[PDB]
Amino acid sequence: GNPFQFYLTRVSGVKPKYNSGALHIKDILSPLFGTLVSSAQFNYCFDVDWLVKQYPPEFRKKPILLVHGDKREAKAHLHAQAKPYENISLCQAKLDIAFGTHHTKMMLLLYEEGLRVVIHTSNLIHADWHQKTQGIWLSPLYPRIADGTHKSGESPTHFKANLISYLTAYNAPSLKEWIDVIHKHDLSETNVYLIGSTPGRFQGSQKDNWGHFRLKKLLKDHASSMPNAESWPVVGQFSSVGSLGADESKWLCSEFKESMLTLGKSSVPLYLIYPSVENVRTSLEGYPAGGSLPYSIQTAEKQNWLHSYFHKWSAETSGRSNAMPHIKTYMRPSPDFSKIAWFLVTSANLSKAAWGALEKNGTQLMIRSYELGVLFLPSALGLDSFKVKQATFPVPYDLPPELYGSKDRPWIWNIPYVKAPDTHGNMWVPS
Amino acid sequence: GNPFQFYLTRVSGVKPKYNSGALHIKDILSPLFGTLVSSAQFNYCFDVDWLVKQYPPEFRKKPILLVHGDKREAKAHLHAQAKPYENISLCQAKLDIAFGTHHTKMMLLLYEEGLRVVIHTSNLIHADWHQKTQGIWLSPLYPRIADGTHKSGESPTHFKANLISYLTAYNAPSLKEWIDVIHKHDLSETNVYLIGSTPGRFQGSQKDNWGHFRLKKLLKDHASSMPNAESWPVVGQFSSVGSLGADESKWLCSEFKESMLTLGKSSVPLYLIYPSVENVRTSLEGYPAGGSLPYSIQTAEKQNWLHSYFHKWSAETSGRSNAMPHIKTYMRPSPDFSKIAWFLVTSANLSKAAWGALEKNGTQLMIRSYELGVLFLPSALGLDSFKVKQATFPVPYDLPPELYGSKDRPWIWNIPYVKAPDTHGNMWVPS
DNA sequence: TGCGCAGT
DNA sequence: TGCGCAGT
Repeated sequence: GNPFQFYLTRVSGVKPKYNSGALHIKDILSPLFGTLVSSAQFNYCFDVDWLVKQYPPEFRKKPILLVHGDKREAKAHLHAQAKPYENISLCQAKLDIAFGTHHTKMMLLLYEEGLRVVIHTSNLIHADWHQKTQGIWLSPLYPRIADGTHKSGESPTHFKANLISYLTAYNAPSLKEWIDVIHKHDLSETNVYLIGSTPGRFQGSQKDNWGHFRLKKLLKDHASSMPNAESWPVVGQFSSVGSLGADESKWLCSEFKESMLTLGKSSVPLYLIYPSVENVRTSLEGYPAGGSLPYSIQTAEKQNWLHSYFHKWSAETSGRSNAMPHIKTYMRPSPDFSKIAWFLVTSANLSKAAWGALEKNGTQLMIRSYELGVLFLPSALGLDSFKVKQATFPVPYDLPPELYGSKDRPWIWNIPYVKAPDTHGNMWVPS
Repeated sequence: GNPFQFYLTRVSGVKPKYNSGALHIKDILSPLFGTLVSSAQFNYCFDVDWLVKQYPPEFRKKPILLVHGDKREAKAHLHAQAKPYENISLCQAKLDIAFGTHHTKMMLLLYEEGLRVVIHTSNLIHADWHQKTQGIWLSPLYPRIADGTHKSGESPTHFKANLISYLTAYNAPSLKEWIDVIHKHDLSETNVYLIGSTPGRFQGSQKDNWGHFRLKKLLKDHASSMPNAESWPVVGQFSSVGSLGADESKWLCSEFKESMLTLGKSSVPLYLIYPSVENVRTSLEGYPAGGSLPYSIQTAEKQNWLHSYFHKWSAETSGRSNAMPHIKTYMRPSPDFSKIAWFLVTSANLSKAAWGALEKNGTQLMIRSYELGVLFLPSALGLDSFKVKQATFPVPYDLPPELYGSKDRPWIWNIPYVKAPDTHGNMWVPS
């Protein structure tokens, strides 16, 4: 019981001092953490054979529910993958808005001794846990509420109700079982706030339930303004970039940064962290790290204005400068970067699909995707701010963020790079 | 028989030396120009009572066809206006693409002694012929082809066929009669090229039939490149402005200026002439000239980039600096403005609706509106260029065009101007 | 799939 | 009305 329960995944090919205190998926599903009865795996991509092999032998026949958003042929492929294992069910989360994804990454782990909730950033495929920087939040072991005891099991941060609303929004019968399981467990120790996105169009007070308006509300109610508030940068850090509009006022600096700079009841610097071509080239994977950084040329050339916000991936602090980011984080550092007002780890990349965007003249928040993250607020630990670990929050990358040099360019996955070979002597030719 | 047959309308309140050689509608429908049998009036707005009173008493019972594009209630109002006059029919030109207008202004004037075609810029309402600068082209009197003579009646410029294709595109039975009438007349003297727009989506070689691609083709085939071609500005001059896109490369400088700078088989300066607020304020009409310059704030604030092309209305040359422009013109002056490579007078304002814009990756030219204009090419008079009248072409405004001062702003019809009174002591409050 | 857009 | 748009 350190306060944050924030971990990185294990990286192959770094010194083992950068992997001590890091978690592989195998560690997470270990018998150490409890005697497993069943599980639910919420994700975007699955390699089903690999996933089963991550569970310990004693636990491989226990019911697994996969919660995915694939349709049609993808769906049929995933069903086919799952066919060999009788213990495995599937739940297709409904995606009624186009270009939506079931992007949330979460494990519900039901044990004989209680319940664990893991919220993280990694797809259920080998490459996502191999040589990338990913983030993980581990809930405590939530004990079961005794049969005749009447308690809510709720925390000051309202995690239990907030999780249940997130699950309730799917409308899925196989998730009813998980909702009932959460109901019977005591989640009162939880010291983080849940930030979910769910697909839809939301009006009035429901705008606050999801996406970046949910973050805004949490910050309004549970953080407080700082003297010189103006000067506390916002830092966003992500692996995919959506179509953000013709200029910054369309969404980024207008409705996204607004929500993010809220504190209690604008020239706030915005630093955006996204790997350069050069970062990808010299990575542990080389150019094929690029396959998980899907910023397409067509999107990029609409929005060249964006790339002057862009800063290098740099992670000397966690030995992970060459372990390309699939983690997404957002945070509110002080101007000197020695402390932070809050920290969010989430599945949500820098997209309107993920965070939400306003339609019909401000009356309506549209969200295409399922997302999930956890907000770390000083107030939930009786503090005003966290010191950055150089009590103190473990920021996985270096501060302050360093601006792309003038020869740098963002990684764009679907053009060739044939001038300089990568780490493994290779070029990149999408095809 | 001066070569151009290009006239301005009569302006009330200027010295009569600026109205000698100018034409009122009454002059155009005069018995002087022939003994009228019937007529067709192509236009956008009609005041039917006023129009009938423009025809001489002897000619008021002769068949008039009105060719309009009104639907629904507008249509019913125009039908009601026309009700009292048994000699008057109507033809509704089909407008299958939204935000299209039947904007063409043309009179077909059938006489006992032959046929006249008038192509011009004025709506058939009193205010359009009162104190505005408008343009008129008068065809010669085309004699009838004798019954057993076999001649085409065509000109070197292909006017007759080109007019007939324009009329044929309406698909209107009441226009069949006019097509047959044009067929029986000799139009061989015509020394101008017809430039039409008609509504639709046009592919392949049909892209060249209409709008700005029609202008491009004419310029390719019948003008020739100039030494220093690069440096001959393009001048556009209009009374309405459409939505041209988020920046200049979207249409204006990409496909519109391209068509306009074509000469035979880019840093070409583009000068756009459009009345400032100050031009409208001190006009003969004052702020109500604004009612015919319908550039709305919503369109303007999307495209502030445009307004650095904007130049004042100035017309000392024709005594018409205070007679606000409803004429539209485009032309190709030399760098010193002493001569021009060509001149176009037309109904088409600075809009994609009018000129056309490419859809589906360059394969398709979409046009919303009916338009019509006449192109004056030196080659059709055996010349290489026209000297500007200061043989020589009568440019109705001053050269070179003068840039908006830094306190000037474009006229925008639907915001208030309440700081400085106009010519008649009034303010402007749309409402 | 449904939003936002487009005249004189 | 029909075009262009929008994910990881």
